[PDB]
Amino acid sequence: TDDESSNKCAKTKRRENVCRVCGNRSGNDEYYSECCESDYRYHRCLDLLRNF
Repeated sequence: TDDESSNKCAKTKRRENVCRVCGNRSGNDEYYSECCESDYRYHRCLDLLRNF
């Protein structure tokens, strides 16, 4: 059993998808890692995925 201390993207599938989709939507391979960052960014990425 792992914790968020490892990777929030591994704590849930949606989290991993939000990061992958975020990079594609914005068109930046870097954005992918952004979502994996503190929730501060994770929530910011969801804004774009709002129109999923």
